[PDB]
Formats: sequence, C-alpha cells, structure tokens
Amino acid sequence: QGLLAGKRFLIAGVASKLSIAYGIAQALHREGAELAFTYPNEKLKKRVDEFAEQFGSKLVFPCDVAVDAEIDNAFAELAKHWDGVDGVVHSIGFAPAHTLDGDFTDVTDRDGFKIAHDISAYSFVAMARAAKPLLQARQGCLLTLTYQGSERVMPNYNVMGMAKASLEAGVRYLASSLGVDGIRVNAISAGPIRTLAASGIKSFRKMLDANEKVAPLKRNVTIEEVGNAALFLCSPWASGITGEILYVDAGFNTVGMSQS
Amino acid sequence: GLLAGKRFLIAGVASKLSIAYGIAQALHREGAELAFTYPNEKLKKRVDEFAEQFGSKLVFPCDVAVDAEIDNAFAELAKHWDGVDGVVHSIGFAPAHTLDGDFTDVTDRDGFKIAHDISAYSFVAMARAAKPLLQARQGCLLTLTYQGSERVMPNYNVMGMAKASLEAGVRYLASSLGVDGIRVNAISAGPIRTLAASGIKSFRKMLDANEKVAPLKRNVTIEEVGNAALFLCSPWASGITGEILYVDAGFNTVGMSQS
Amino acid sequence: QGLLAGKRFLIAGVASKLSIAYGIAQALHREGAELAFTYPNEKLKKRVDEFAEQFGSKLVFPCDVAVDAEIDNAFAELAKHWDGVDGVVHSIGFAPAHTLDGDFTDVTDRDGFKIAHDISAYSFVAMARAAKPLLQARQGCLLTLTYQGSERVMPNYNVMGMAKASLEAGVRYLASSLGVDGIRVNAISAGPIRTLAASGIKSFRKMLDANEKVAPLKRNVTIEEVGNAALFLCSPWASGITGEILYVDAGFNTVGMSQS
Amino acid sequence: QGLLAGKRFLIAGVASKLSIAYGIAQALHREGAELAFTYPNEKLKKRVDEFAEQFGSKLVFPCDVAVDAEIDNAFAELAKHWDGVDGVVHSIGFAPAHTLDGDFTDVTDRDGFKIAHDISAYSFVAMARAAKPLLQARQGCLLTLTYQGSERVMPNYNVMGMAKASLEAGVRYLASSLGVDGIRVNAISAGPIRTLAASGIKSFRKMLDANEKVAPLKRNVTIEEVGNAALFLCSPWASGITGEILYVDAGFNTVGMSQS
Ligand SMILES: NC(=O)c1ccc[n+]([C@@H]2O[C@H](COP(=O)([O-])OP(=O)(O)OC[C@H]3O[C@@H](n4cnc5c(N)ncnc54)[C@H](O)[C@@H]3O)[C@@H](O)[C@H]2O)c1
Ligand SMILES: NC(=O)c1ccc[n+]([C@@H]2O[C@H](COP(=O)([O-])OP(=O)(O)OC[C@H]3O[C@@H](n4cnc5c(N)ncnc54)[C@H](O)[C@@H]3O)[C@@H](O)[C@H]2O)c1
Ligand SMILES: NC(=O)c1ccc[n+]([C@@H]2O[C@H](COP(=O)([O-])OP(=O)(O)OC[C@H]3O[C@@H](n4cnc5c(N)ncnc54)[C@H](O)[C@@H]3O)[C@@H](O)[C@H]2O)c1
Ligand SMILES: NC(=O)c1ccc[n+]([C@@H]2O[C@H](COP(=O)([O-])OP(=O)(O)OC[C@H]3O[C@@H](n4cnc5c(N)ncnc54)[C@H](O)[C@@H]3O)[C@@H](O)[C@H]2O)c1
Ligand SMILES: Cc1c(CN(C)C(=O)/C=C/c2cnc3c(c2)CC[C@H](N)C(=O)N3)oc2ccccc12
Ligand SMILES: Cc1c(CN(C)C(=O)/C=C/c2cnc3c(c2)CC[C@H](N)C(=O)N3)oc2ccccc12
Ligand SMILES: Cc1c(CN(C)C(=O)/C=C/c2cnc3c(c2)CC[C@H](N)C(=O)N3)oc2ccccc12
Ligand SMILES: Cc1c(CN(C)C(=O)/C=C/c2cnc3c(c2)CC[C@H](N)C(=O)N3)oc2ccccc12
Repeated sequence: QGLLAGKRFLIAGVASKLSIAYGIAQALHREGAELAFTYPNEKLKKRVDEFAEQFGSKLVFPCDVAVDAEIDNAFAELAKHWDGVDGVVHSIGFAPAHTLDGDFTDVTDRDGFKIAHDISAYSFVAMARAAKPLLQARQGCLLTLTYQGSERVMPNYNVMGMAKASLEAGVRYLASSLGVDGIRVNAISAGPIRTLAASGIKSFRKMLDANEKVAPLKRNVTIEEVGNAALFLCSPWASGITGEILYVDAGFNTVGMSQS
Repeated sequence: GLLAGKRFLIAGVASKLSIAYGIAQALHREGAELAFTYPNEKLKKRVDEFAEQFGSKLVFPCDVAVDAEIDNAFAELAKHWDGVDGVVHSIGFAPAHTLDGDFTDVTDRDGFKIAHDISAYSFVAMARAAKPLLQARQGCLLTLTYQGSERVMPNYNVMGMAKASLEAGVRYLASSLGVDGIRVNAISAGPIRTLAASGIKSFRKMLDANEKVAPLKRNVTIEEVGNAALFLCSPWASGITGEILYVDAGFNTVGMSQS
Repeated sequence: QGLLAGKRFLIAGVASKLSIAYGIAQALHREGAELAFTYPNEKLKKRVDEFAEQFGSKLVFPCDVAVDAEIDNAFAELAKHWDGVDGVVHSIGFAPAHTLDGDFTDVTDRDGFKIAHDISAYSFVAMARAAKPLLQARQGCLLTLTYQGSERVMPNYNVMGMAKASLEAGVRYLASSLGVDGIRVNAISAGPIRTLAASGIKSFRKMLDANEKVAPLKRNVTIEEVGNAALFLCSPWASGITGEILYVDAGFNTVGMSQS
Repeated sequence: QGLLAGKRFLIAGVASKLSIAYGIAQALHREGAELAFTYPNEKLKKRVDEFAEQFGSKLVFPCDVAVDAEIDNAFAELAKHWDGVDGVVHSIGFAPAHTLDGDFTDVTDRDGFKIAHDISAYSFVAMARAAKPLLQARQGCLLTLTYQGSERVMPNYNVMGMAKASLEAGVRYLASSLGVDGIRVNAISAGPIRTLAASGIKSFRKMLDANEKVAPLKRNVTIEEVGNAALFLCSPWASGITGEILYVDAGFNTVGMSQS
C-alpha cells in the first residue's frame, strides 16, 4: 500500500533502462502504481513489451506520435482495458541530428524545424486530447519533460530550444484547458543526463562536466531524482499545482556566473 | 535623421493598420529607406503603393511557406542594395480555427504545423537568407511576438506556443549572429486592432480589459511600437541583443487589477 | 515508518490552526518526522506549546526575528536536545498594516519598508546562518514561503512584493552558498489563502474570489496542498532540486487573462 | 533642436566621468535635454558642481538618500527652479564592502542588509514620491539601474542581488501606482562595467573578461549604449512601455553558457 495504491499511469517514451521515462516508471511502480507503455516503433516493441514486465504490466501498445491514427488508436485500445487513468507521462523528444550539430542559423532547415516541433511539442497536445476521456473519469494529470534550453541558449541545442519553449507554452494552455475538468498539467525542466538522447552529441559530457561544476550542488541529476520529482507531480500531494515548470537541475538554472 | 543612409527591409505590411506600417512610418521619419515584401498577388497591389508613399520601389514576392521564394527574395534584393542595416519580421499566422475554441479540442496537427512554420521558422529562414546582406553593414534583426507565450490568453492557443518558439529563436539567433555583430531582438506589443484581429470575436473585449489592467490605463498604438522598433534598429540599441522589449503600457507587469 | 522516518524539522511561523506553517507541520508529522517550534513572544507562547504537543513535541523556543540574539539563542537552545537537523521551515512575513492599505507610493514609508524587508526577507538569511551547523550534521534543507506578488503587481501588496522579491533572490544565493554543503534551499510560491495573514485586508474576498475564477483549476489552494508540497521539498525525493520557486497557486500564475 | 528639446531631467548618481549616470547625462544633453544633478555630501560637491557646468547646468542639490528630509528638501529646492520635470534618473546603489566579499551566508549581517536595501532599493521609491508632483506637471518618467544578479547568482554580489530584486519589484509597483497618472516607470539592467562601483572588488577583472567571452556580442557594454538606451526610455518613443526591465548586456543574460 504505497502512495499510488490503485492508481494507473501511461508512460510514453521508454527507450532503454536509461531514458527519463524509465526512472519515472520505476518511481511510480515503487509506490504501487499500475503501468502501461507505448513504443514508437516495433524495433522497440520487444524491448518495451516486457520491459513492461518488470512492472507487473503487459499493456504494451504501438504509438508513433507522427501519425494521428496511432495516437487515438493507442488510447482506444488502452480504453478497452482500463476505465481511466490518473496520469499520462510524456517523455518524448526528437529532431534531425543535423539540426543539433553546428551553427543554429546554418543547420536549421524548414523540415528539421517541422519534425522538431511536431514530434517534441505538438505530440504532447495530441496525446492530451486523445487522453482527455480517460483523464476526466479519473481527473488525472499530465506530465511532460522539458529543458531550460527553451529559456536560454545552449550550444548545439538550436531548434530543440524553440521546440521546448513551445512545449512549455503548451503546458500553460493545457492547464487552463483541462484545469476546469480537474486535470492538472505540469512539466519538469531536468538537468542534463546521459541517456540515449545523448547519442551523436559530441559535446555531451563536456556539457555534463560543465553542469557538474556550475550546479549549486556540484553534481548532475539522475533519472531517479527525476522519477521521484515526476512521482510527486503525478500524486495528490501535487494537487494544488498546475501549469508549473519544475527545475530538476541541482539548481543549475539559478547561477549567473560561476568561479570559471 | 537618425537613420541617415541606412537601409531596412520591412516584411509584413498588409494595410495602413499594419504593426509593420506604423513601424515603417517611424523608420522613414528618421531618413532610412525601405524595401517591402508581399505574400501573394493580392497584396502585391497594395504593397506597391505603400512602398511609393515612402519613396520606395523595393517590392518583392515572399510567401514564407516556400523556401525558394525566401532566398530568391534576398537574392533579388542583392541586385539593388549593397547591404542591409536591418530586417523587420512582422509575420504571424494560424488556421484561425485553431484560435477559436478550447485549446485541446481545436489544435490539430496541421494547424500546429502551419502556426509554427509561418510564425516561427520564417524568422530563422529570413535571418539566414539575410545573413550576407546583413554582414555588409552590421545590421540587426527584429520581430514582434506576444506575451501569450508566457501567459495564457483565451483563444490565442497554438499561437502562444509559436510565439514562445519564436522568442527562443531570437535568443539562439542573437547568440549565433552576435559574433557577426548582428543584433537580434523582438518587441512584445500589447494587443491592438489590426488585420490580425479579423475573425476574433472576443477582440475589443480583450482590448477593453487591457485598457483597464495596463498601468497606463490605455492600449498602445502602432506608432508607439514603431518608435520602439526604430530604436532597436538604431545605433542607440548597439548594446542590446536577444532582448524581448515589452510595449504593452506595462500590462505585462500586473498580477491582478482592482477587480 | 513513513517517508520522514527519523527526520526532524524546525517549523517557524505557526500562529494558529490556519497558519501555512500548520499545514506544513501536519504533513511533515503525517510522515513520521519529529518537530520543533518557535514563537515570537509570550503572548504567542501557549499556542506553540500546545501546537507542539499535537505533533509529539514540547520543543518550543522563543524567537522574535527582529532581535539578533533571539535567533542564535533559539538555535543554541534548540541544539540542546538535537544532534542535527534535516530541515528548517521558514513561514514568516510581516509589514506595518498601513503599508498594505492604499496607494503604493503614498503609504510606503522608510520604516515600513525597513520592517517589511527586515522581518520578511533578512530573517530567512539569518536563520539559515544560525542553522548552518545543525544543517550540515544531516545535510538538511531550507524552505521559505513566497508569493507571486514579487513578479507581478497585486493591489495593496505594495512593499511586501519588494520584500518577497528580495526573499526569492536570497533563496538563489543561499542555494548557491549552502548548496556546496549538500543543503538544499527552495521556496514555495503559494496561492492566496485566508489565514491570520488576511486579518485587516478587506480586499481578500475579492482576492479569493478572483483567484478562484482565474486559476486553471477553478479553485484556491489549501494549507494541506501547501504542506504536502513542502513535505516533498523537505524530502529525499526533492534531492535534485535547489534554488527553486515552486508555485502552488492552482496554476494561477500561468494565466495572462481569463474570461474576466 | 534635438529629441529632448525643452525637456527637463534630474540626474542622481554622478560620481565621476565613469559613472553610468554620466554617460546617461551626456546622452540626454546631447539631444537638448535640461539637466539637474544631486550629490551625496560635501566631499563630492566640487566634482558634481563641475560636471553640471560641463552640461550648462548649475542645478546641483545636496541629497543623501539615507535622510528623509534631504530627499524632500532636494525636491523642494528644485520645485523652485523648474515648473515640472519630464523624468528622474536613479543611478544609486551601495552596500557595505564586507557584505560583497566572501561567502554570502558568512558575511551578510543584518545591518549590511539594512543599508544595502535602504540605499539601493527604498531610495527610488522615496525619490519617486518626492518627485510625483513635479513629474505630474509634465508627466515625465522614472528610471533606475539594476543588475541581473537579482535573478541569477553572481559570486560576491550577495546581498546586492536581493536588493536589486527588491528594486525590480518596486519598478513594477511604481509603474502600476503611477501609470494611471501617466508616469512611466522602467529600469535598465546593464552589463557589468568598470565604474566607481568596481573599487574594492578583487574579482572584477576576471568578471569583466568572463562577460566578454559569454556575451553573444563577445564584448562588454559601454556607458554610450547604457546612456543611449535610457535616453530612449526617457523619451516619447518609449511612451508605450512601463514597468519594463531592459537588458543592456550584449545579450549576456540569454546564454546558458557558451563553448567552455
Ligand atoms: N536527458 C536530458 O538531459 C533531458 C533534459 C531535458 C529534457 N529532456 C527530455 O526528457 C525526455 C525523455 O528522454 P529520456 O532521456 O528519459 O530517454 P529517451 O532517449 O528514450 O527519450 C526519447 C523517447 O521519445 C520516443 N519517440 C521519439 N520519437 C517518437 C515518435 N515519432 N513516436 C513515438 N515515440 C517517439 C522515443 O520512444 C524515446 O523513448 C526527452 O524528450 C527530453 O527532451 C531530457
Ligand atoms: N496586433 C497585436 O496586438 C500583436 C501583439 C503581439 C504580437 N503581434 C505580432 O505583430 C505582428 C505584425 O502584425 P500587424 O498588426 O502590424 O499587421 P498584419 O495583420 O499584417 O500581420 C500579419 C502579417 O503576416 C504576413 N503573412 C502571413 N502569412 C504569410 C505568409 N505565408 N507568407 C508571407 N507573409 C505572410 C502577412 O502579410 C501580414 O501582414 C504579428 O505577426 C504578431 O505576431 C501583434
Ligand atoms: N496565506 C497566503 O495567501 C500566502 C500567500 C503567499 C505567501 N504567503 C506567506 O505564508 C507565510 C505564512 O502564513 P500562514 O498563512 O501559514 O500563517 P500566519 O498568518 O500565522 O503567518 C504569519 C506568521 O509570521 C510570524 N511573525 C510575524 N512577525 C514576527 C516576528 N517579529 N518575529 C517572529 N515571528 C513573527 C507570526 O508568528 C505568524 O505565525 C507568510 O509569511 C506569507 O509570506 C502566504
Ligand atoms: N557599474 C555596473 O556594472 C552596474 C551594472 C548594473 C547596475 N548598476 C547600478 O547603476 C547604479 C550606479 O552604478 P555606477 O556604475 O554609476 O557607479 P557609481 O559609483 O559611479 O554611481 C553610483 C552613485 O550612487 C551615489 N550614492 C550612493 N549613496 C548615495 C546616497 N546615500 N545618496 C545619494 N547618492 C548616493 C553615489 O554617489 C554614486 O555616484 C547602481 O545602482 C548600480 O547598482 C551598475
Ligand atoms: C542536454 C541536451 C539535451 C537534452 N535532451 C535529451 C533533449 O531535450 C533532446 C534531445 C534530442 C533530440 N533529438 C535527437 C537527439 C537528442 C539525439 C538522439 C536522436 N538519435 C536524434 O536523432 N535526435 O539535448 C541536447 C542536444 C545537444 C546538446 C545538449 C543537449
Ligand atoms: C490579441 C490576439 C492576438 C494577437 N495577434 C494579432 C496575433 O499575434 C495573432 C493573430 C492572428 C493569427 N492568425 C490569424 C489571424 C490573426 C487572423 C488573420 C489570418 N488571416 C488568420 O487566418 N488567422 O491573436 C489572437 C488570437 C485569438 C484571440 C486573441 C488574439
Ligand atoms: C494576497 C496577500 C497576502 C498574502 N500573504 C498572507 C502575505 O504574503 C503577507 C501577508 C501579511 C503581511 N503583513 C501583515 C498582514 C498580512 C496582516 C497581519 C498583520 N496584522 C500585519 O500587520 N501585516 O498578503 C497581502 C497583503 C495585502 C494585500 C494582499 C495580500
Ligand atoms: C559586477 C559587480 C557589481 C555590479 N555593481 C557595480 C553593483 O551593482 C554594485 C556595486 C557596489 C556596491 N557596493 C559597494 C561598491 C560597489 C564599492 C563602492 C561603495 N562605496 C561601497 O562601499 N560598496 O557589484 C559587485 C559586487 C561584488 C562583485 C562583483 C560585482
């Protein structure tokens, strides 16, 4: 009998034991929640399917957020088994590698722009809609993952910064849209973490080593600390919070100027 | 005047109520002279004349949905002008239906794509196609956003996300082009009745609320925005880049007004 | 055996069963923490004495934050039973009634400014210092209560906005100063709540009813929801968060304007 | 016949030819503005008298902002010379050297806090009040100088950050208070610069070189750019802007951090 006794949650974005979604799932399950998972993509099906099976779950559905049908079908299918859900976790972001390697101006093409904002920003709004029925029944909450590159320039984050900034604006509009129906909408601004979202990024732990020295706590966060924070936001303890962007970066965002 | 001999491109003049027209008017007031784009044949006719009331020809096709039209637009302008001291981006668009109803219900994928494409990417594309022409004279870039990116306004919906993406662009552009001495800034203008108000049922009632909340108890004008944009396109703004300047009579500063 | 098993916390600012500190204390106790209490003077003595005896505590010490000595003595006294401490909760704010009733320019005198910033802003920094040793022992955390009047203009809040804005800057400098020692520093920006901090403020109901109409969730927060959030920030689940201003206002802060 | 033909302005805070106020004064005068100046005490009299007459002005009044009387008297004096005023420039900040040299927690005493917030934050609100009548005559504007240490932690800036955070909140409440009367209130957040406010700061030069490396423009601002920008804010071109914090830092504030 944990904090999430009898509560259910959908987790989109588990790619490996390292994804931010995994640390979330572990924290939720650790507290008694029942879990469901999506995969983009059946390259990933087998790994996700009973990757679910550490979590007492078999509920594994295909969901590529580029296709409108895949979204609603995944929620109609997931509708078949579950009344509703007390939360939907959005841990999805993507942009064409080339748009994240070089000068922002030179490498940001129109297509690379479309995919970035499409996969990483609109997806959250689409899922929210297809999930609204399941969420009103249970007056669950929504949660997405953002990054403070939306508010500040980081080298090579480029169009992803614009996408995250759009995402963050969405959370606020979703919170007013769904707030009347008792559905809370929030996001976590996590510090940089070495996950599969770092593959192909040459600067990465040079970024990791910089964050380690600048963050007031002198360390980089983990998927556990992110999971624990996401757990709180998906819980009745966070019942008074909506449209909030919680920074889980060891306070990195608060430093103007460190001892070089 | 202050802008003696400097040149500026003005994209987004649709009518005499333009955010861009009032700015363009302010730019000319100080002696700079001007070039203009139009989205299609429609607006070709109206822009041609708006150019000639400011002593200008420089009137080129630019639908920001087409990549070619953009680069051609900066290629045409190369023939006439050595360089450019600034580019003014006053363009935004969404299916409108995405701006009428509940945010969740009415925000489809296409309406999202169009919103961010026309309203957010365009500035970055123009910035690129304009980079060479802008390096010649160490010009600057300027766009108009809306504080719906930070705060929820009813029926602004997907435009809020786009403007938020836009504002992030300004910062990355300013960091990218800053080494080139090219400044990148934006103006967050208060709401004002322009052709960007057609089809919005709540508008003036939005206008009447802003009139009561703004510390100054009034709504800004296209002139006041023009004057501010004039500064940002001027050497007086040489120390400012990646800045979002709020021209809303301070509305952005109130948490809540007397009922 | 709850989440705060064996953890102790100092609660500053319990004036009544409605105090924000009270909702905090209850949530901390709800999870098994041991509690300590301060009171500003005798008139306030009995209330903390019995408010402590409701959380299994008698540790009740006088602390008026206007006097330097009272602060350090309270922590020298509070030392007397406890080896160390896992957290200090700071829920204190005050300004001369007159300073908060009328035009900001006309009514903001120098002293009223002085008392405002002294009692409501510096106090947190002073307590933090006198609490540093006891906080290093257990690598505890610090928490204070703020209000979004620092960022945004509310009528009749006046100098309290400036003070809370100074407070919020303190959290960031404390978090950077004390973050090196593994001690986290964060604050909660709570929505308006009718407590004894509403006495003498006539606009409250139009305040409460307005926030109720604007907040995405269509309602005003409670000391329970604030307590629960503070509980999280004072817990290892918030180990990855420092220098954060957490908004507990039902998302009110995210609305630019609602159908007024 | 410049932009400020026939316009009048009060300038508080000219300490030397390096003062931020000095480059401001130069910019306003360059455009035809009427100028006035204050000095904190006798020692500085000779130099302020001399700077005024380099701008064709003698309007130089004693004003130490620690004393209430000196403020109103200084504005009582200038009531005598000028019908009204089109703007008041506030370029004053100060804190006890010791509070700006060392760990924030260790060196921030209550007094150093009191003086810091008193001289640097309340002064603007007091001046604003004493200036209201003359400012209503011509509905001029108010302007102060802030620093982004209010949002972000700068080493050794300490209590000055909290004061500037209070200052910035003041601008918003002043703008809301005085906006109805047509008086605009704004502030400039200037990049760091070697002025008389750099004496006694050992890290300054390393700070100057860091901003030069991080700022998108790869350089530090000058009093030219600060003077010119405030000139706008004191001008009818800025008639649609109030309660605004304009950053003149070569974009430094927008970087999360550049190439190492
Ligand atoms: N790792 C960090 O430092 C960091 C910081 C801030 C924000 N974030 C965000 O956290 C989120 C989760 O990342 P993570 O590190 O836990 O692991 P991750 O690498 O697995 O995140 C990417 C996930 O998005 C899914 N996805 C991508 N394209 C999809 C599509 N077209 N259809 C369906 N699904 C698709 C993938 O399944 C993938 O699991 C990311 O979106 C990231 O933007 C990460
Ligand atoms: N009016 C306000 O209250 C307000 C508030 C905040 C921001 N803004 C911004 O101000 C900007 C300028 O607005 P305005 O009021 O001066 O007049 P406007 O109505 O003409 O602005 C819209 C312009 O975008 C151009 N445009 C649209 N789609 C295009 C396309 N596919 N290709 C090329 N051009 C296209 C149009 O020519 C149009 O002139 C807006 O984009 C908006 O983001 C306005
Ligand atoms: N209630 C709200 O809507 C709201 C909103 C935002 C922030 N806050 C903050 O919450 C905090 C706590 O308020 P609460 O509602 O839980 O109960 P409360 O009314 O009791 O808060 C005031 C407390 O400050 C203490 N205090 C005042 N002067 C003191 C002094 N000189 N020395 C020592 N102690 C002194 C008092 O003991 C009192 O308990 C406030 O300080 C406020 O800044 C409240
Ligand atoms: N120099 C920077 O990098 C920088 C950056 C951001 C903000 N600022 C702010 O600009 C303002 C002025 O800084 P500066 O660069 O011109 O240095 P400065 O020393 O040349 O000017 C500051 C002036 O405040 C005056 N002053 C101090 N106490 C006073 C009192 N009690 N009464 C009357 N006058 C008093 C001083 O005489 C001084 O001339 C300050 O508020 C500062 O915090 C400076
Ligand atoms: C920190 C940091 C983040 C945080 N983060 C994970 C995000 O928010 C987003 C990631 C992201 C998006 N799209 C990607 C990839 C990663 C690469 C894998 C995938 N193979 C791909 O094709 N495209 O992204 C960065 C980008 C550059 C530099 C630093 C960072
Ligand atoms: C205020 C306010 C704004 C501010 N504003 C001017 C904007 O930034 C955006 C304008 C906007 C976007 N899309 C539009 C049109 C205008 C109509 C012409 C175009 N032909 C169209 O089809 N679609 O937008 C709003 C949207 C809904 C409710 C209120 C507002
Ligand atoms: C909202 C809002 C708050 C929220 N809140 C509790 C605070 O943050 C601060 C409270 C506060 C500060 N000082 C007070 C009192 C209360 C009254 C008790 C005591 N009688 C007194 O002398 N002085 O306070 C306001 C004050 C004025 C206008 C609006 C608000
Ligand atoms: C950069 C930077 C700033 C920005 N700056 C100019 C300010 O806003 C503040 C100046 C400042 C405050 N207090 C001072 C003095 C100057 C010295 C003369 C005065 N006589 C004094 O006794 N005390 O302040 C810093 C403080 C520490 C480290 C770096 C910085």
